[PDB]
Amino acid sequence: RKRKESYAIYIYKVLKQVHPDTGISSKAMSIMNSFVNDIFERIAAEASRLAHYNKRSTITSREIQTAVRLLLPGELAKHAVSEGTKAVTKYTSS
Amino acid sequence: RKRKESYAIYIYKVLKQVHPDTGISSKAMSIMNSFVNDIFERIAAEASRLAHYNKRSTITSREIQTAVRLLLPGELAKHAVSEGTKAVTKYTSS
Amino acid sequence: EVQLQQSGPELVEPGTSVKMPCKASGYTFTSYTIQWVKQTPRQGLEWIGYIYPYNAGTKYNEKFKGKATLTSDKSSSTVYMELSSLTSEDSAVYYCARKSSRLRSTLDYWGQGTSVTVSDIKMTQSPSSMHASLGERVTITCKASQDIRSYLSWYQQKPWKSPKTLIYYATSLADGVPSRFSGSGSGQDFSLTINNLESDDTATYYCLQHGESPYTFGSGTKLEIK
Amino acid sequence: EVQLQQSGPELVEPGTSVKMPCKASGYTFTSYTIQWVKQTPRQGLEWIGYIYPYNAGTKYNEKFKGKATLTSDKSSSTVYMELSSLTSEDSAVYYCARKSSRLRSTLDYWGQGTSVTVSDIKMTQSPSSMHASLGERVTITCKASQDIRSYLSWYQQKPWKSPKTLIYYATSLADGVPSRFSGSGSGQDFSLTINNLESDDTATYYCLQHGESPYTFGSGTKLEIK
Amino acid sequence: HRKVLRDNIQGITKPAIRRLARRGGVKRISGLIYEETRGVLKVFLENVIRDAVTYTEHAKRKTVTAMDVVYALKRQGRTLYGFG
Amino acid sequence: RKVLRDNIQGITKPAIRRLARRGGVKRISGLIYEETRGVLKVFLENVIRDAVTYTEHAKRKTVTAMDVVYALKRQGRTLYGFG
Amino acid sequence: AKSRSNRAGLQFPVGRIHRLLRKGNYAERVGAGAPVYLAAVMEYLAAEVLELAGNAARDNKKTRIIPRHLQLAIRNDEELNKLLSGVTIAQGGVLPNIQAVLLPKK
Amino acid sequence: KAKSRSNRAGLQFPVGRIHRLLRKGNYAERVGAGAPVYLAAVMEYLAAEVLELAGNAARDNKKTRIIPRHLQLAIRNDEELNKLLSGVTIAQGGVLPNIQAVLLPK
Amino acid sequence: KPHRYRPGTVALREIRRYQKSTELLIRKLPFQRLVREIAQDFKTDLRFQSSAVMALQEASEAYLVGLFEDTNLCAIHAKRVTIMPKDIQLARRIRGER
Amino acid sequence: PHRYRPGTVALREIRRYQKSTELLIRKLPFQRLVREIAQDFKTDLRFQSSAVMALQEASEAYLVGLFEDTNLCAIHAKRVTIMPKDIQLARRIRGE
DNA sequence: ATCGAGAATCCCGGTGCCGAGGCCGCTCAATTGGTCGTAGACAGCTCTAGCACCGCTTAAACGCACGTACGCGCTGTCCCCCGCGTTTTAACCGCCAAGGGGATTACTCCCTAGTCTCCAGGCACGTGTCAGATATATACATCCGAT
DNA sequence: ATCGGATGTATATATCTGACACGTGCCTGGAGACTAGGGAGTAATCCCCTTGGCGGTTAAAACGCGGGGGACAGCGCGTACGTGCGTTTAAGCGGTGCTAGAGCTGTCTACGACCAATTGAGCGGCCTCGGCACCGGGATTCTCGAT
Repeated sequence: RKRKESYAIYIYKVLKQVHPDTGISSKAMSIMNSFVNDIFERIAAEASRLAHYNKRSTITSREIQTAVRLLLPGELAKHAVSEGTKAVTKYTSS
Repeated sequence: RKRKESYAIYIYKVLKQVHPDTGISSKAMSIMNSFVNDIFERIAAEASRLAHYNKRSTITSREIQTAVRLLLPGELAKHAVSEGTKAVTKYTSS
Repeated sequence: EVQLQQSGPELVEPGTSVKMPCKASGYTFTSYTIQWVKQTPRQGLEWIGYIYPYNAGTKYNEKFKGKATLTSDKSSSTVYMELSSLTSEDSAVYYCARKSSRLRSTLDYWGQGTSVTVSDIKMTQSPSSMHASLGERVTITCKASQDIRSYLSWYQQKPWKSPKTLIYYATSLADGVPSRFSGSGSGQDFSLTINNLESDDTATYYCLQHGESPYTFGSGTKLEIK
Repeated sequence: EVQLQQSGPELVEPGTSVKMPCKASGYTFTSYTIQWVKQTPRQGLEWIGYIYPYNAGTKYNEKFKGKATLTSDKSSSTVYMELSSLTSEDSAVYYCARKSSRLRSTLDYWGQGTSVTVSDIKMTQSPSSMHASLGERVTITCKASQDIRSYLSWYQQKPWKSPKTLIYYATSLADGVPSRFSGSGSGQDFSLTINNLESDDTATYYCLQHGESPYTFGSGTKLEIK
Repeated sequence: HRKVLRDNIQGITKPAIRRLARRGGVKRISGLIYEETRGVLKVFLENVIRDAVTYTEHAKRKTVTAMDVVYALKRQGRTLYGFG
Repeated sequence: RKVLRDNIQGITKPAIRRLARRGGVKRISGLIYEETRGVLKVFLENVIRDAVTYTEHAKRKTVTAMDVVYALKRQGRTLYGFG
Repeated sequence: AKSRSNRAGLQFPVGRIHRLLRKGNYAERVGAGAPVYLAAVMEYLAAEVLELAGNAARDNKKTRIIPRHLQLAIRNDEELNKLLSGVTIAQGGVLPNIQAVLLPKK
Repeated sequence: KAKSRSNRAGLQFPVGRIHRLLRKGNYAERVGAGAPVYLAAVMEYLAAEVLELAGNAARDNKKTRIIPRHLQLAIRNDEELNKLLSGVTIAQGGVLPNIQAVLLPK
Repeated sequence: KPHRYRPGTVALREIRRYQKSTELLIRKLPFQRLVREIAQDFKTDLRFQSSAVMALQEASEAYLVGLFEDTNLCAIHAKRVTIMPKDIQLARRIRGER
Repeated sequence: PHRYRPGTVALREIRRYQKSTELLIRKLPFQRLVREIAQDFKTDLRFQSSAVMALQEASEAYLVGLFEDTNLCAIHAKRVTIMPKDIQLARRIRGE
């Protein structure tokens, strides 16, 4: 019992603000956890390569934005860039 | 001039010891340099991934051997393990 | 670059069927649903239905189920909409609009519009008409019936032109739209704001929702400059 | 796990043509060449040629070009060998041996052979025969004619059985071979060394070079335990 | 006492391959499809199970866990969601 | 600089026939040339979009051969010979 | 104490994503806005998939998302199908799809 | 005196440079001492294998220099090297000569 | 006269049935025996979790269903409705497995 | 006069272009096409001489490897002419 | 083109159950606050290389005519696969029992990071010569039409 | 099948150039030596969960059988693609010039790593009730064979 640490409670908060009366199954919560870990590992690895190709040693939000534009197709990479820019903008206002 | 650091002189030493009368053109040397860089970064990425899966912090020759067994097909992975084991056995005998 | 080339004007007698194309160019055709909206001078804008060319999957208004029928042709990059049983309640301009399959997205680009001449959530725009000076800050409200969680757009329509997207997702500007226009609101009461007016801001302003499955526009807000 | 099974014994007529299979299972068929070796009791072992079932790529001994053609059958995992115009210089045992496409690899797995009866670098093994005790070290050499570099194998052949691989790449032990056998050498001077002999070490010991294009075996060395 | 299995590729029966073809959308099925399909499935499972056992014996385990299968599938470009 | 239009017809019918000859193709229908031009335009759009993303991440104005090599490498079209 | 998730307006953990970036062997150092951007992108993608799956669950008259609804949501969408093209979703099934030539003729 | 780790291992490939590339490459937090020895030996083996097959392909073409055509012939005429380099294009390498049997005349 | 459906009716009916289900289409114990038989040639005395064989079955059936979906297109391209081993081989060598 | 039968010069050209390693598209039309496609992503771009050669190598390799699968699809349907339906099948099986 | 029988699927209420969803205690990971030291932002400069133009040669592209051979549609045959009924077999589920091994803890120690100094290995830069590219004549192989 | 004309391709000889293989200086990165600390190896213990066995149910599988419809092969017809010839048009090459920007250096400072103290967010455990799976009964819908 050593705290396996999934994304299940954040995916449940997201689900309860999107569909306030719809729940989720355990297998579907496991699939959504695998999906979130998967896109984390894709964006972080593409950002790691972009930092390595430019002789940089920091992953910044510009690397994360370029990795999002490389990995997501079409208008997914348009709205995800807007989401990330909005979060970084309101985070820098503390 | 900023020391672009290829593998070309080592690939030429290897070529002179397998074929002492055969040379190599510059485009073929560029292809062989890309080949050596590619298999380096494939084996190193699989060994990194194995160490991260098993919660290790060190890449050792056991990770490099498992990465070679995962990546190389057939008896390539049988002779490459023999070459690497022979070099490690020779190296720890100074 | 993204164009939705529509047909020309057309006269038909009652009891006929008419097919109008929506030949689309300048983008990847299967990635975006093509929406159909009619416009009458007696009822305003109203959403008919869409078709997704990726799986040939349509979805119609319950007021038009059976009445209108949508079909695509992938090699042609063309969507055909047919109208059956042409009543007197079919005198309208039929626009075809491009909307992504993203839920945040809106009706991005519109067609030329074709005049076809025969021979639920409600949106409440509180100012139906407005006069303003050439430098006055304007606010237009779009109080809703049910709760839509920021799935609201704002369109500007010139007379005898196609509507242009101003603001999607209730706050976010569209492409090419200057920052004079500004959207706010979430839940049921939304607001469009125009900071300093100009000569080309003489138009009528609609608000469209996407929160529930029949998309409903607004009644309109006719803006006059001086 | 690897089987290369073969036909039975045959006696045939001169002038005819015989086809013998090398049905091979237990491995991935298209990734290994299948070598064909001729053993007559007058000239030792001789290498006919191979076929590569990846691309049906053949290569023959120049003294067998025309005398033997090789074909493949990827559905049945079968390699066929035809010998045409059977002269009296054709009464030998024909084995098929599996060999990988690695240059380091050797003919590692053999077939049991077919008795067929009709009606350049030289490997000079210096001891033609040995006699030894049951705890003695023996040393067999394989003096070469031109510089191969480490591409030498060592096989033992028990009487009336198929040969068995001991050493490949002039030092490396084959699979399941005990560490009593050890190879040495490079260039032109190689060595086989058995450390503590037993009763089951009585065989003929051949060296095969596979560094150059016609593979040539050695003359042989019959080791006699007591 | 160790259980050594022989020839369980015939445990994938003719009506199981027909069900997989019905989910694949296939209306009519030749009679030689079943032996072709068993060989295809055996090659796929050999390739995945070899990597899963390599991942398992690197960790010095005797048990092949579900994560070893998920990793063995993932580096073959066959990502599987639902098992960690 | 000047805007270019409709350079896909510079991939002529004999060039497509040479690529089919290298692909082992003996007989070619007449509708193959527009289908091939569309396929090549889709492939080149997908590669050049990624190479330009790699280029303007570096705050460059020149698309180097390394950006093309990276843009192909992230599509499974690894190219040896250009660094 | 205020969380960086609440500071950024997010539901996904900016501090945990910061730790996972710092301990994942990705770069020698990790900037401040990079876990914020990555948490916002992951929350956006999770919300899009979960919204389409909840709509597909409501269309089958169910108030709980099963893997079938995730599979239908993902494969009935071109951009998500291109993002998850090499992904098998367990117990997802396939989309209902029969070719037209297999149907009876007249 | 200073002795190279390549000469300690018997290699032609740089064990020290491969150690620095593993250390500065964001692969793990630590790198063992036998990891660059093993990796340099595997890289030298694979380079020697493709170089020897390419040199034989050059000699069969009666040339004494390896050009990219000989590397391509060496790699695509080999099942294991073609499985290793399947999604790899070799520049100025061409294709393998292969016509289908049906296209040849009677 | 017993009732009898014409050939193709029941096949389309179970296409619509198995394209609506999400279940596993191979029996569980024969697949588990096949997995344990295949793994005997890589390491002796292996154990499998209960979810490891479930992951292998999900991946294997997704592979086979996705290959039959391409085999069907190769059969329809040849103006047939029966799938054949040459259709399986064509789909597999265009996918890059043969 | 002399006249080869239809299919002879085609097989001769198959053996000619399967023996060479050249680029089979002209350089300047391909470079113009690359600069025209790149206009939609950034204005006033600039290319190395090597970037366009890396694009041409990859593009010709893609098209040759697609025409091999297209030839297999044509031969499967008991034809020797390749058609757009063969191209569409070859790309659908590959997953494009 | 209607039309009834039969089989299949869909729907509609009612029951049971176990899995989702929420609460509670706790611990450990995230936050907060300083401190430092390197990464990178920015200004400035030089030189490479990319773009643009221009003229000429010539090879490839283009357009057209002719004919063939291949695509495609039609028809016939037969045999193989499908639908279905009956018999058998093995999966499956519930229950139980060992015991192997995965997972966690504690502790010691050896192996690797970090620092500093030195020197030699490798890279940039020149340089000659020879391997290949090309021109040209000659010989063999092959294709095709007539016999 | 065979023979000969025409065409194409492999082969041998000259000859010419630029690219490759080698030499040299120099500088920076690797090796050597040393120190500190923490990762991991190893032993030990626990308890989960995997494997094996057993017995009754019953649903799926196997097998046989009749028949229809689909695969495949032959045949004919037309059209579209290949071959070749002559005219046209850009590609390629070389030569030149201009300047934008890539690449490199230097300086400074903001920003992230790091470390220690604190506390609350999230995770395991447990507990409950309602969404759904299932069951039985009727209702619609599709299919298929005489008509």
